[PDB]
Amino acid sequence: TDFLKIELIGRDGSHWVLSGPGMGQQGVTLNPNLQQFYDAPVKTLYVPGPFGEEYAGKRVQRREIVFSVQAYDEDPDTWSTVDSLWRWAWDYDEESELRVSTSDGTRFLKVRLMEEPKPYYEKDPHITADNPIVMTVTATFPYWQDEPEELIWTTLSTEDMTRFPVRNDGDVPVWLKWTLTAPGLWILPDFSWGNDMYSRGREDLGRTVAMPELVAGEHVSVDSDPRVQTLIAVNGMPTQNRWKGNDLLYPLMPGKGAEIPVQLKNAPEGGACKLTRPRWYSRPWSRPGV
Amino acid sequence: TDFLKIELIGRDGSHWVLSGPGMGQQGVTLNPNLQQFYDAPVKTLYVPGPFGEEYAGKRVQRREIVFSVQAYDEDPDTWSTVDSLWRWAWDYDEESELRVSTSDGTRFLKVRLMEEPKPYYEKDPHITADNPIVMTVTATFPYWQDEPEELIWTTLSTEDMTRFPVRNDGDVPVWLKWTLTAPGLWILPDFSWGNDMYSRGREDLGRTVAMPELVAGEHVSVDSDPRVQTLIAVNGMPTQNRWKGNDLLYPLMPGKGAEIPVQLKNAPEGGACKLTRPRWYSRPWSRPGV
Amino acid sequence: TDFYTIKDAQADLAIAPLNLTVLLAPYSTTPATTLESPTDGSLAIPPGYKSVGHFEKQAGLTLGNEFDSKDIEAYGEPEPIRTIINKRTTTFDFAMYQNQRNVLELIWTQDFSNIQPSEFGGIVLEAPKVPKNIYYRAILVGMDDRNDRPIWLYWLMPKVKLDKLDNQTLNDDNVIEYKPTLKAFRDDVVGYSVAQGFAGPGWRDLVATAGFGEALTALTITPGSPTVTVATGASHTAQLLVEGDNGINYTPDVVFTSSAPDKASVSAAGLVTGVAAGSATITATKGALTATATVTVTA
Amino acid sequence: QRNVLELIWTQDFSNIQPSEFGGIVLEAPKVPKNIYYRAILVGMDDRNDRPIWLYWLMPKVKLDKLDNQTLNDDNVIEYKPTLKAFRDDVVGYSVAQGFA
Amino acid sequence: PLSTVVSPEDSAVQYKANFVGQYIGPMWKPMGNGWGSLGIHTHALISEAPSMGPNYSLFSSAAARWLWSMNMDSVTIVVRVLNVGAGKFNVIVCADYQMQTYLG
Amino acid sequence: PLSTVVSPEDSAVQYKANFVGQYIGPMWKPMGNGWGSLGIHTHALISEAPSMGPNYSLFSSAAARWLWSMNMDSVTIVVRVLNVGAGKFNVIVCADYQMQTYLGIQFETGISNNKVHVITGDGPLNWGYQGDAVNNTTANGDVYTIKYNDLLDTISCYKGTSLTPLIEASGLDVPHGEGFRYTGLAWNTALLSPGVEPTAWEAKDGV
Amino acid sequence: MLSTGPIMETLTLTVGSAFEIPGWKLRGEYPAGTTSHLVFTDAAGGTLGEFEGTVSAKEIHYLQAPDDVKNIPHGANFQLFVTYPSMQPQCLYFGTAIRKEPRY
Amino acid sequence: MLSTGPIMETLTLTVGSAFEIPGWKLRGEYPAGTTSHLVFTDAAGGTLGEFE
Amino acid sequence: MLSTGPIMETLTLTVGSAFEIPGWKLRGEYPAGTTSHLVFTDAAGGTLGEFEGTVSAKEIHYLQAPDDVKNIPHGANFQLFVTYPSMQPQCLYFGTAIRKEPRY
Repeated sequence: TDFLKIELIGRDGSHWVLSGPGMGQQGVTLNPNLQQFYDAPVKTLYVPGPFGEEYAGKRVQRREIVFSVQAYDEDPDTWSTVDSLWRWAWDYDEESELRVSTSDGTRFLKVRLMEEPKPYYEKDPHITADNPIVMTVTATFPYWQDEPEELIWTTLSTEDMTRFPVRNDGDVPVWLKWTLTAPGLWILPDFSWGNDMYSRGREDLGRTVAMPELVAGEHVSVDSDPRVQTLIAVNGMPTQNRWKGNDLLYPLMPGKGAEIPVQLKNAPEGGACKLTRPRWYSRPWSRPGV
Repeated sequence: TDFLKIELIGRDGSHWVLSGPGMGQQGVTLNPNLQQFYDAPVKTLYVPGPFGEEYAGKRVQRREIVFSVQAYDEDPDTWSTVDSLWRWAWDYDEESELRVSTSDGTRFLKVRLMEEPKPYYEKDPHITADNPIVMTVTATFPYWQDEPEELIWTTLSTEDMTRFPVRNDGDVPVWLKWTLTAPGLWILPDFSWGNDMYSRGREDLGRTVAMPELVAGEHVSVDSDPRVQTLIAVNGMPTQNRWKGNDLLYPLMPGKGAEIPVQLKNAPEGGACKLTRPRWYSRPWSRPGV
Repeated sequence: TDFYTIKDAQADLAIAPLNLTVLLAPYSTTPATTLESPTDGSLAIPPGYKSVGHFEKQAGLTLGNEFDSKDIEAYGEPEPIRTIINKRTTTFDFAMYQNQRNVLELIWTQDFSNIQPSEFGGIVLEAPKVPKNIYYRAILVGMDDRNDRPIWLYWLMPKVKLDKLDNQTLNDDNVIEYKPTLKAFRDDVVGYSVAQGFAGPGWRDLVATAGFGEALTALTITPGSPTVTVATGASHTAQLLVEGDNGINYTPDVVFTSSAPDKASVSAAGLVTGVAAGSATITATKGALTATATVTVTA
Repeated sequence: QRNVLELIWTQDFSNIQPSEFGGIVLEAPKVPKNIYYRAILVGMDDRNDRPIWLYWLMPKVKLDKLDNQTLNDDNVIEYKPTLKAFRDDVVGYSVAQGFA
Repeated sequence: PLSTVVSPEDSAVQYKANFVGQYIGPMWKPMGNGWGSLGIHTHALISEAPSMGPNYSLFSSAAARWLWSMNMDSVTIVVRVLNVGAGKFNVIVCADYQMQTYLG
Repeated sequence: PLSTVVSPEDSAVQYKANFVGQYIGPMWKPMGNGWGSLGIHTHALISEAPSMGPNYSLFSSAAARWLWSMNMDSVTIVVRVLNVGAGKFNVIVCADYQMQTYLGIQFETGISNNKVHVITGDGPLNWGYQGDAVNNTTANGDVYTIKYNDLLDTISCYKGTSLTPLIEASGLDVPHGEGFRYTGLAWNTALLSPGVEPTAWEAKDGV
Repeated sequence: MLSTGPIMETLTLTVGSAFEIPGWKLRGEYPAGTTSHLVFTDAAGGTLGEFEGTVSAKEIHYLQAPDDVKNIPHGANFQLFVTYPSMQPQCLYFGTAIRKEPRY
Repeated sequence: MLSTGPIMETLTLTVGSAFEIPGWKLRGEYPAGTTSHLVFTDAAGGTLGEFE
Repeated sequence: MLSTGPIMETLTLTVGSAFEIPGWKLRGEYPAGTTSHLVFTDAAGGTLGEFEGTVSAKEIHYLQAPDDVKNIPHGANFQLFVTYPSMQPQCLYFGTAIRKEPRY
């Protein structure tokens, strides 16, 4: 329909319209009954208790999307070209993008071939030149993503402070990324947003943590997401090694936002800071949350 | 169809056309619904991660092709002859060739009987003289192959150097084989082609490995394939013993190719080098990709 | 434009198989590519095809077409976007009366060529121990004769096999009929399972109306300067060919006339015979169209 | 006629060239061909010399099925196809009904 | 795709080395004399920057190979050097993996 | 969602060509005279490497453009050439996608015109001259380095190993930046025989 | 789809065989002065071959000797353009060129 | 759906081909003086094309 | 399909039997001056055989000798060209040769 568009951008950069306006122009359409596509799979944990089982937590799981496409053309040679291009648009080692566009915007999911595709009918595919390919793809990162919101603050002063407006309009917590120039001692916020995961939700309401004093040329990226080491220096220096066992602990919880303060000291040149707030969602489309 | 031609060369050299032009001329045709025939079965590994499970690599699996054939003739005696010939065309110990020829050329798979065939209907087959045989064959090497490309460089000089043009047009990495005459000191390329499988993808871009000095009559086969030993002396000498923990480590990655340098020194009577490059594909047919 | 002009219906394009016959040949017989004789366009049955004789009038002859179809469903569309015809099965059935050798061979799926009649002509046709899968070549040709210009419309099935045989009831007032159904298979040598064709002078009239090729608008003739001999010999007669702009020979359709019969006498078929030396004009006309040729005659 | 026969046989007979005497042979395709047409079903009701043209527009029709045809020495040969309408993307509908 | 993309092999390279940090760094691989044959000398007596050389606690000769290779045959090297005493200093280009053959 | 769209930080790029195979290849887009206006001349009489030029069987003046574009304004072109006759050979820098406006260095070989010029292009095959001309004799296997320096807005040509500019020019009115980073070659001869033509070509971003 | 595009198609090349596109496969309505050309391309954007078709009143014909199409490999891209008089060129058929021949 | 809204539609572009939208696709009644314009922008909103 | 392409096909060969392609299957309009050319080659490309058919007004007929076709093994590639007068050869059929004979 015109209310929903589905696209694939392969590992080679090819563009495919599986559903929506302009679907099938490249020869491949999407068949019904696609699974683990909308809601991010989550399993809940329970521990024995006096009244049965008590809530113990939640864990998000990777997506196992099994969907069928239909590759078609009038003549078998061109159908074979279309099928070869569709196969080339996929890989096991590298992921390809799957974009869903609605009135809520465009959100993408990075998927890779979980196993070998299952192509064609029982007879040879050149009879019909119109054959289904069953694809079992997987999403290691199960959340749907929008392009992250980025802000930049530059200062020529030796000591300065700024405030970044930040707000999670999605339904899942997001982990902030910082890019800080060097030299300079930075103090970054790690606000709890009332998150009681460490039983410190109210104690860490205004938590701030100081990065180690950066030497010249040691511009750092500070990624709070757990898939990645927190501190990484551009010149390869071991900044987190210098940083004495500290860490950024809290994500930006859904529905929370504030003007988080960033402090810069001991920066003779004057430095720059960049804040990247990811936009993760659990469904391809959803009305904004408040 | 004329867009696809499937043939079998038995272990005894018999030629059968199971599908395509000329099918059934030898009395055996191919039935529909043949499985694990097109895409090489690959399984992906996943380890636990922060957001479910994280991709950990892929492993290719051996092919288990289950298909069926019709052995047919008008008279039961000749049907019995044809059925016996079809059974003779197969074995467990030694492999038979299965060629698929399309507009993308001819690619073959070496297959062997995984278990005993399941022939005939519920009644005795001499009634119909037209009976199905269920074949469960297996491909230990799951990749569809073409004829390997062979290059020869012979020289009479004591010291010489050449450039072998090499290119991987397939979708999977291939392992090169060298046949070097003796005596003489050979230096062979082991370029990584950007492969980080040893965390030296660009450090080993122009890596060359010097084989041990060869005495007279010590002609060597240097196969980078992990299945076989790298250095094999034709006379049984332990040439690998004098090689000091060095090895050919890198395959020819897909889409990569150059003029790889081969050097020969200290060769009183010249020397000959033969380079064999396999042509492995994951599909019976596919358009060229780059 | 008015409704009649928009409809542009032609009744002459309705062909009624007033007569019809079925010819069966053994599978070794060379298949019939066409039923039109290359010489004069008459009906030419290839050797090896034998007719089955009469068949029941009321039952007629039924040509059954069966489609196996598969609907393709789209995720973003409620209705099926496409449908695929996997196969088209063609069969035909009729109720034939005669008790001849080929009819009985077809009915019993046996070869009765080795059946030798007894001393007094009696025969016995035993059914095979196991039914035999035998293929034949079928020609179903029917004639619609209008205004003495027949249209032969025919079906060529290079490979047919007995699919089923209807139950036969013996009634003391009706002759015994055999009602087989024959399924057509695709022949690899000729590349089709069933073909439909038309021929005859009536079809030659109706080709342009039906829309195959191009409409007849120019009536060309064989080279217009033929030399003929008065004396009897090889060159005492010359044949003229009348063709249309669409590559169709219209010699039987046109009318041959000679303005000077003394020089070259023209026959109906288009043969000019030299009678007296000089020059003659030969005219072949068809409706408004005409062709002319100046024939030279030498003693 | 040619369009009727093309619809019946799911083949394009534009390249069929009549023989020297006008005879033609129409072979059924190796595999049935999925061909789409555009259909106008227009009817006229003549009332007081003021006709009403009521019509159906099907921008995309395909031969869905073909019934068995019986040859009888007293009836002409008729081809009775069933045509299924699909939704055309360019016009946005599968079937329309109009009056004029 | 090949029009838009630029392959890593088809790209000019630019490498620098300062030795001002008084450590060898991970970009130099010792050759010939084996691991640990290189060193940094301060030259603090004169107003000069630290320089790379052999590990004179163990060896009097040494060689180092820049970890990564160039992408084209033509090459430019710029060395700012110090003549502390007597010795021979080779700048090596067009070398193989093990620095067996080169110009210098 | 993007705050700003910024052009990607394209790195320095390098290219080579030697004209050893049979035909020219798709990496050289012909211009001016259309497709099939380029060819390879073996020059086996003088025992030298094959060179690239016009196909003199049906053409006299021909231009070629490198398929890819430089990623930076400054550029270095190293060309090894042969002088097997009389003619003009143009090394083309900062051209557009159609070689309409470009800087270039012209090597003219002839009885009285053994010279080098700085040229500004008006179409692929038509050009005008800037500044004077420097006397220069070109022998087989001569290597010339044409550097366009963006910071100084200068075009210079050096011969062989010496670093002194054999020819130089500055301040010429040719647009730069994106869409004007294409390099190429051109050949113009009065006769139908090869003149001065390249056997080796290298391009590199920056100077 | 507000704007129409080309049709994806395939071309067949064979060694020793003349490359021909029959006019009945490119039937149309072409006024006098209508041109048509066909361009082959590799994956980098370089032209492997440019040909001009014979545009008649109601068809376009292509016919090339095998020498011309020898160098176009299997898997190359092709575009077919028709330029009506006083109008910009438009692409009718784009697609790929397969080589249907015995492989060696 | 009380208010008039646009229809999500796609456009097709080809290199070396004239971009064209046929008149029969953009139908409807347009009085004299009506002006239509097509605007192409990038991911950041910067205008990269405008046509009448 | 825009261009004219060869049809994949197989040729049967028998030891001690005369090779023959019946004319009723190679049908088509052949003007005077037409010729046919059947080429048999191996995996490398070496020409195993060249044969000329006897064309007629509507058929092409092939008839060789067992001595002529003895040297061609199973799996050898073949291609059948037809050359109309004042025209380049066009590959009607290509494919492979199988042997229908008692294997030895």
